[PDB]
Amino acid sequence: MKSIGVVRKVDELGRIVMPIELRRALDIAIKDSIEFFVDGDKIILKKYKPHGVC
Amino acid sequence: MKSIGVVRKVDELGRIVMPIELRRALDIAIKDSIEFFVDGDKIILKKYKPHGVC
Repeated sequence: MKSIGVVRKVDELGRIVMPIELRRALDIAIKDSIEFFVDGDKIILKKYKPHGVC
Repeated sequence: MKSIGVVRKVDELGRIVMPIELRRALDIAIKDSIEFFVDGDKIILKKYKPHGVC
């Protein structure tokens, strides 16, 4: 349980379902963009257009 | 372009493809578990078993 409190299960490759809350968080309309940043063990998802830490 | 440097496009609902590097960062084999935490505009993914910040 977290802020979103949702855990996903990798398909088989690594594909999972990100929440509308992620689409809402960033800017995602139907595909838009989500680029990830790895931190220690964790993964950081953010849209491409909004330049953040990289 | 970031640590992983990979950006995804949502399918339609919110599903995208997370990298092997995510399975490797955490501890995902084929499905395992990835729970996300939303922070400001961004999303924070980590395995369920290892209880980090929540």
